[PDB]
Amino acid sequence: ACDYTCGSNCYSSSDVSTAQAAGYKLHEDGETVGSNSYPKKYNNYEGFDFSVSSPYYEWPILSSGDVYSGGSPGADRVVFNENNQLAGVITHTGASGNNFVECT
Ligand SMILES: Nc1nc2c(ncn2[C@@H]2O[C@H](CO)[C@@H](O)[C@H]2OP(=O)(O)O)c(=O)[nH]1
Ligand SMILES: [Ca+2]
Repeated sequence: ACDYTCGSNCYSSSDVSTAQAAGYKLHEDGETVGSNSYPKKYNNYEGFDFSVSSPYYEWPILSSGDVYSGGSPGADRVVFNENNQLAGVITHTGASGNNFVECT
């Protein structure tokens, strides 16, 4: 079964955990990856009611299970905070434009 389902993508908790550990580490070293500079601040334009405190950073989670390292980031993102608490998994899939919806 899926712990998080983002459109057609299936993610297990381990998947989220491995992406999140990668995003935070980079967040801590003050480094970026890819043309869209990840991880980056997540602004909450959407106004989702996260259970963890802001500020928020987004990093891509890939359907292949590989850790993002450049090129296409895909539509899925793992959202974490300063304390490395998971806030949520979100996706551009099924969302208009560059908006996001939460993975279910
Ligand atoms: N929609 C949306 N995008 C954000 C937010 N914070 C940063 N972004 C990024 O800014 C762009 C302009 O909205 C979005 O595509 C997204 O980049 P990503 O596509 O690379 O994740 C946010 O709260 N909402
Ligand atoms: Ca997986």
